[PDB]
Amino acid sequence: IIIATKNGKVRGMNLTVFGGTVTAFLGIPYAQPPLGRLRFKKPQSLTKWSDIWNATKYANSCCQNIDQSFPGFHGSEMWNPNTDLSEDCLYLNVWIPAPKPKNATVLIWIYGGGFQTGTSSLHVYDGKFLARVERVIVVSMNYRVGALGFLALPGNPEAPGNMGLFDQQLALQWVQKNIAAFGGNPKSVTLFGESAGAASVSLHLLSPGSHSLFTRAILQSGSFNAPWAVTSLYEARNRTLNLAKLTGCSRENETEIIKCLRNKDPQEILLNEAFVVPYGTPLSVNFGPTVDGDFLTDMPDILLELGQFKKTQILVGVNKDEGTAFLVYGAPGFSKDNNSIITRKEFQEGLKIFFPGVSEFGKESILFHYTDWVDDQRPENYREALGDVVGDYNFICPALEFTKKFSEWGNNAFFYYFEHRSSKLPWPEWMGVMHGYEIEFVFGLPLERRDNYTKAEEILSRSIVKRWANFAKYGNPNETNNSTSWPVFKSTEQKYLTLNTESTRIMTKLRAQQCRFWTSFFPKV
Amino acid sequence: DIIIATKNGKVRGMNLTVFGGTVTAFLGIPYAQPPLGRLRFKKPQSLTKWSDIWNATKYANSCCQNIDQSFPGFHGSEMWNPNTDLSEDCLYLNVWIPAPKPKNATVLIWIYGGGFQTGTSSLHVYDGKFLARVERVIVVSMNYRVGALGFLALPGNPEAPGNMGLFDQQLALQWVQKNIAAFGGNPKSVTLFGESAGAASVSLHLLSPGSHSLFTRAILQSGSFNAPWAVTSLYEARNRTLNLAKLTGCSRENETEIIKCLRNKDPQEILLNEAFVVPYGTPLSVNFGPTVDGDFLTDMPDILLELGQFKKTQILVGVNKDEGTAFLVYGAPGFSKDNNSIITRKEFQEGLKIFFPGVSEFGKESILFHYTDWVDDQRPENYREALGDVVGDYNFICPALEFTKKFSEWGNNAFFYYFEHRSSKLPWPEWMGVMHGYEIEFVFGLPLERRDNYTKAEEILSRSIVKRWANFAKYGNPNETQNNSTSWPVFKSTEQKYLTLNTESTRIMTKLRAQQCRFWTSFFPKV
Ligand SMILES: *[C@@H]1O[C@H](CO[C@@H]2O[C@@H](C)[C@@H](O)[C@@H](O)[C@@H]2O)[C@@H](O[C@@H]2O[C@H](CO)[C@@H](O)[C@H](O)[C@H]2NC(C)=O)[C@H](O)[C@H]1NC(C)=O
Ligand SMILES: *[C@@H]1O[C@H](CO[C@H]2O[C@@H](C)[C@@H](O)[C@@H](O)[C@@H]2O)[C@@H](O[C@@H]2O[C@H](CO)[C@@H](O)[C@H](O)[C@H]2NC(C)=O)[C@H](O)[C@H]1NC(C)=O
Ligand SMILES: *[C@H]1O[C@H](COC2O[C@@H](C)[C@@H](O)[C@@H](O)[C@@H]2O)[C@@H](O[C@@H]2O[C@H](CO)[C@@H](O)[C@H](O)[C@H]2NC(C)=O)[C@H](O)[C@H]1NC(C)=O
Ligand SMILES: CN(C[C@@H]1CCCN(Cc2ccccc2)C1)S(=O)(=O)c1ccc2ccccc2c1
Ligand SMILES: CN(C[C@@H]1CCCN(Cc2ccccc2)C1)S(=O)(=O)c1ccc2ccccc2c1
Ligand SMILES: *[C@@H]1O[C@H](CO)[C@@H](O[C@@H]2O[C@H](CO)[C@@H](O)[C@H](O)[C@H]2NC(C)=O)[C@H](O)[C@H]1NC(C)=O
Ligand SMILES: *[C@@H]1O[C@H](CO)[C@@H](O[C@@H]2O[C@H](CO)[C@@H](O)[C@H](O)[C@H]2NC(C)=O)[C@H](O)[C@H]1NC(C)=O
Ligand SMILES: *[C@@H]1O[C@H](CO)[C@@H](O[C@H]2O[C@H](CO)[C@@H](O)[C@H](O)[C@H]2NC(C)=O)[C@H](O)[C@H]1NC(C)=O
Ligand SMILES: *[C@@H]1O[C@H](CO[C@@H]2O[C@@H](C)[C@@H](O)[C@@H](O)[C@@H]2O)[C@@H](O)[C@H](O)[C@H]1NC(C)=O
Ligand SMILES: *C1O[C@H](CO)[C@@H](O)[C@H](O)[C@H]1NC(C)=O
Ligand SMILES: *[C@@H]1O[C@H](CO)[C@@H](O)[C@H](O)[C@H]1NC(C)=O
Ligand SMILES: *[C@@H]1O[C@H](CO)[C@@H](O)[C@H](O)[C@H]1NC(C)=O
Ligand SMILES: *[C@@H]1O[C@H](CO)[C@@H](O)[C@H](O)[C@H]1NC(C)=O
Ligand SMILES: *[C@@H]1O[C@H](CO)[C@@H](O)[C@H](O)[C@H]1NC(C)=O
Ligand SMILES: *[C@@H]1O[C@H](CO)[C@@H](O)[C@H](O)[C@H]1NC(C)=O
Ligand SMILES: *[C@@H]1O[C@H](CO)[C@@H](O)[C@H](O)[C@H]1NC(C)=O
Ligand SMILES: *[C@H]1O[C@H](CO)[C@@H](O)[C@H](O)[C@H]1NC(C)=O
Repeated sequence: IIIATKNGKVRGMNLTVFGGTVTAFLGIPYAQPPLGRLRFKKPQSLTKWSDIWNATKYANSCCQNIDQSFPGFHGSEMWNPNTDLSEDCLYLNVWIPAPKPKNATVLIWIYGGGFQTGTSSLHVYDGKFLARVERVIVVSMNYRVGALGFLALPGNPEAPGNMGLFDQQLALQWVQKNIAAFGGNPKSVTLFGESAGAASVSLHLLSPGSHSLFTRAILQSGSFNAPWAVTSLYEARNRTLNLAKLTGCSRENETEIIKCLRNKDPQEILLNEAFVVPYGTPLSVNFGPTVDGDFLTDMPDILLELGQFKKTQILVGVNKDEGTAFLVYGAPGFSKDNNSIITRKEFQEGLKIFFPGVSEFGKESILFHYTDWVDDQRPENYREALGDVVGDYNFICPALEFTKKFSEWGNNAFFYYFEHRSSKLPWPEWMGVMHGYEIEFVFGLPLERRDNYTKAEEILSRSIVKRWANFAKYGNPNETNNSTSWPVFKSTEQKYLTLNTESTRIMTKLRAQQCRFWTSFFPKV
Repeated sequence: DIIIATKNGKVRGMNLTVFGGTVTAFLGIPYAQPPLGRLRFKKPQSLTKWSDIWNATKYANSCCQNIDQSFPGFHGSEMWNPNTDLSEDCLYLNVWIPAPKPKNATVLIWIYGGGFQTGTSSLHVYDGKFLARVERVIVVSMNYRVGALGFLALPGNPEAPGNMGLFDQQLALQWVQKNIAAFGGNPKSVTLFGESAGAASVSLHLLSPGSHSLFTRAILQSGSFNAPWAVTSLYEARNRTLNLAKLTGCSRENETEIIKCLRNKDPQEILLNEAFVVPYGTPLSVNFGPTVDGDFLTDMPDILLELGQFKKTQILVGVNKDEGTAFLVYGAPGFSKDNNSIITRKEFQEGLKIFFPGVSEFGKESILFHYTDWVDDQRPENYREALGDVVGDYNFICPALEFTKKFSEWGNNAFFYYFEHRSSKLPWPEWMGVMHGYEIEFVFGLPLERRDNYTKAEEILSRSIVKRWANFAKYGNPNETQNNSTSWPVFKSTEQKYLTLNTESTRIMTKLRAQQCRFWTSFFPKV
């Protein structure tokens, strides 16, 4: 079937999903290909095509380095791109219930990947189950990553920074001018994302240019106040100049540096992004969002303190073991192929890798705060402490803090704590409930019963799916009789809802004792 | 009928059956006027036009060269000898195209080695049909003049200017530019690859401005221009020209009468005297090779490299594990191919005299000292392997590593490999190991042919190297697949990472033989 968009018509596909049908448009272009003289610039709006575009296959994924630490391993390769890499990559995808709705709420997914990786066409981001089961329209877009998306020379329209954020913004504009032709409501659109996708979503809360382009926001395992999320203009200029040296592109002038960089083979940009930082860590974001004076008119924390942001409802959460995924990408003694029992010395060496610039006194204080063992017998105490150090500092504690400050402006906020470990998880049991492994429950993958999930995992996925869709439609993540009511998160009581197969409780002040260190003592070492 | 219209006339080819498919082969296409008579020792003259159909259906003549007859009937030495007739009329190229015809194929151009004194593009180990068949690339190779007929030099004299063999290669590259679209090839996707003096040739095309528009990317197997054997100083070349004139009764008062005299000599009278132009030579002597001619090379190549004056593109470089052992059975005391060549410390010292004729007694002692820190004192094999490694490190491995460092410092992606697999069909004894030149049959896919008695592990290894080489040419990155494959990382002068190639495990490693090479880069030049 065909739909006419404001720049031409596109042809879709019929998908048979759970005894019904979902109509899919995969690979709609939404911007001019950022090639040649457009490399490093903001995305240019598309002009009309006379033929009919066939949105029938997923499009090219944006240029990016590939995780090849574990050749053959599903737990790492499931995140790698599954279409061809190319600078020609500004495409989005649209999934629509059948029969065609007339004012369906739209959910727009922004993937993560540390701003360096990612693509909207991963299996775990398949929006067909969401459209089928809750009658929402699901949209996802490819946006530029690494230096091709976030190389910054502040002030210069040739390489201004945040280009990948503007990609996302141009996709949200596309939805405003086209989703009605598909049966969707441009006045009921909810952004959701994970990790850098979540951080991206929260930056759309701040940027005035994005204010009118969506309604509500969902932030899975990420926010802009996380330590990895924003590069200083200082650091970004140091890194741009380092990439210039590593590629042979050091000039005396900004515009000649980018003229030279625009002539490099993409793989000569890609394969040098790793060296622009002298002391990276497994959480390094070589090229990420900056204070560009355009997307971010100021520095996000001031915008958040002063209350200069879109006022709306938010849904925010974290997983139980955010930290463990990064331990096997650098920390000594850790492996996916053994139980990774480490000593206090190895723990001290892992703190070095994750906190390279921290004084010996500060690293001792991290150690001390995380070693008040409730059972000082357990060999795996140190292995768990290091994962909790990384997870609390990089994900959990910033998410709580963001929700506190955002709520204190008269906004309904809801917070969740995801504790279910997937029965299919390819990684070892010690990594627990990992970063990224709630996504397949949010997208409804366990509802497919020919897939080796458990029954409880189907029941859990179905409620998360329902609650997310309800928050999109109504602004409150409610479910149907025998269902826990989700209370608002408020600064004083700090109530959050737990998610797991056993019992979903309501709790207060998540990990408050851990996070007191990262907010109130660590900033002073 | 199989007919392509080239800018000099029409050519007719032949169909080949490879792995249940077809490869169109044009063998023996001329690319230059035959360098006969008054054209002896001059740069190649561009071709005119013929009206017939040229039949490009057999390999052409090999250029004149002495043959290696050290081991009559020995496949090991004789597989390198020319397999077509010898003649001064030898400037022909071959083209292998995948069937069905491609529309914009990437082109790989092979430049053979052979000490700049031997070699031919028609050898069985250089057969491009497998690569065309399996990776859908066009494969071109050319014959270029070797020995004094290719590299005799009186610098600045157009009658014998130097580097003619290199201009031959260049003229063939110009042919690919002008003509290869007609065959289905993309002139804008051209990768040069070559081995030994073919690899030193490839690296010189990166330095030579006249070559810069004739290719895209470069692959260097077991050689580069900074190797000690690869380039003669301008006046050492001019001196050898006059010794050859003297050895043939062509000494004259002016250079052009010398050349006029040499031009009337029989090719064999010239070949017969090429060995004698060097006072003392090693098994790695290049009597007549590249020199600084003021045309193809406008300075000593080490200067141009250091100053960043070379083509900025991606390179793939590597070496074999036992580069040196081949040269020990060609002059060193105690070494035979027919016994296990256990030698003594005194035989080792005589070995060094053979390969380092002009080095002081202290210099030869320091080389010995650096290479005798045994892990096990006996190990009867210690001194035998030390000598092979001395020869291998100084002539191939350490210069390839140094060229890759320096080249990569100017901002392009480089990729280094260490080839460690001994061919199961290698006719040479086991003590010689992974020899010089014995990765070539794996680069061209000869193990993919199952009727040929390779192991199946060698088919998987050759299949992988073929894929990485072709992907490098197409994409500038020698990747195999995205999943289930060791990533080949860029070679950077800090970490200096390389990929090992063998049947057991391809590993990412660092600082290949740095403890050895530090001697040759930082102590031996002070000796
Ligand atoms: C190149 O070869 C042809 C002969 O080719 C044969 O015929 C071709 C048409 C084709 O079928 C090939 O596969 C065959 O091998 C030479 O031929 C001239 O014309 C006819 C062709 O059959 C032949 O009977 C004549 O005798 C040939 N002319 C002469 C003067 O002998 C052609 O000359 C060859 N080209 C060169 C440069 O030698
Ligand atoms: C995945 O591919 C491997 C190939 O092994 C490798 O290739 C190397 C060059 C390097 O890239 C390395 O990282 C990569 O793993 C297949 O391998 C092997 O399987 C054969 C049988 O088919 C055995 O004979 C080998 O011993 C075995 N080698 C190993 C495991 O190292 C493997 O079958 C394939 N698996 C899947 C699921 O695709
Ligand atoms: C250039 O090379 C000369 C080499 O001369 C030789 O005579 C040739 C015919 C040839 O057979 C070769 O084997 C001979 O070495 C250098 O001249 C040298 O000095 C003497 C002069 O005839 C000669 O007897 C020596 O044998 C030779 N030197 C050595 C070490 O063998 C000449 O010095 C070189 N340099 C220049 C600038 O000409
Ligand atoms: C280069 N990075 C590679 C990462 C290393 C660890 C994560 N894996 C993915 C992964 C594996 C297993 C389970 C879940 C996820 C790959 S990254 O570009 O992907 C990256 C960088 C910094 C980030 C900082 C904050 C959050 C995410 C980041 C991701
Ligand atoms: C006069 N040379 C004859 C050689 C001597 C040793 C090599 N064999 C060939 C051979 C045998 C076995 C395995 C591989 C190769 C014959 S040469 O002109 O061919 C020559 C000269 C100098 C070179 C310097 C660098 C590399 C190769 C050289 C070849
Ligand atoms: C900015 O970039 C420069 C360029 O690399 C970095 O410089 C190095 O700093 C380390 C100390 O960590 C020294 O060991 C090196 O010798 C320095 N190299 C050069 C060329 O100066 C610098 O650290 C970077 N700074 C920041 C804050 O990013
Ligand atoms: C090997 O890696 C290269 C990346 O360097 C891949 O290249 C892309 O390849 C596709 C062809 O399938 C092209 O359409 C894209 O335009 C290429 N883009 C870039 C930036 O190179 C290549 O596909 C990989 N091949 C394999 C077999 O994995
Ligand atoms: C074969 O591929 C080349 C690119 O490698 C095509 O050339 C295009 O890109 C060139 C970049 O070097 C530019 O010059 C042009 O944009 C374009 N060239 C043209 C239109 O002639 C080339 O056309 C391809 N030929 C085919 C597909 O037949
Ligand atoms: C679900 O499981 C099916 C059967 O297989 C497996 O479990 C173990 C024993 C291994 O053999 C493993 O390879 C299999 O997963 C699979 O055929 C099917 O593909 C699986 N589907 C998913 C989505 O995992
Ligand atoms: C939740 O959805 C909307 C928004 O509050 C409301 O109309 C509906 O009755 C609610 N249902 C439940 C079960 O809370
Ligand atoms: C699936 O296919 C057709 C193709 O035109 C599409 O129009 C429709 O949504 C589906 N067909 C039905 C429902 O009969
Ligand atoms: C568009 O899609 C239709 C679907 O069958 C296909 O037949 C047609 O060839 C396609 N054409 C273009 C230009 O995409
Ligand atoms: C929903 O869609 C209808 C479609 O006509 C529109 O009139 C209405 O304003 C939209 N807004 C809301 C809040 O439902
Ligand atoms: C930057 O340098 C180049 C070098 O010639 C020059 O042409 C250009 O005008 C310069 N631009 C500015 C803004 O200085
Ligand atoms: C786990 O594996 C890593 C890497 O193989 C190793 O360094 C570490 O010591 C191992 N630990 C245990 C407890 O086996
Ligand atoms: C050449 O190959 C083509 C394609 O396979 C084939 O149709 C034709 O018969 C062949 N011509 C010959 C062998 O003369
Ligand atoms: C083998 O090589 C030659 C044989 O001609 C000889 O000089 C050498 O001593 C022999 N070595 C042995 C038999 O170990």
